[PDB]
Amino acid sequence: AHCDHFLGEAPVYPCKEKACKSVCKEHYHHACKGECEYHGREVHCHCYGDYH
Repeated sequence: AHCDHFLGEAPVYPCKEKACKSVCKEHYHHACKGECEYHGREVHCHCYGDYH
């Protein structure tokens, strides 16, 4: 169980760090952390969790 893995992405705009972490658990139930990062031009909510 490491939160060092990306599980996927969550569509969160505007992307708040805490909201991202929250929406990530909605999409990916085994997600623990979510963080907003800019990729390209838009901000993506990256869902961290343990991939199993």
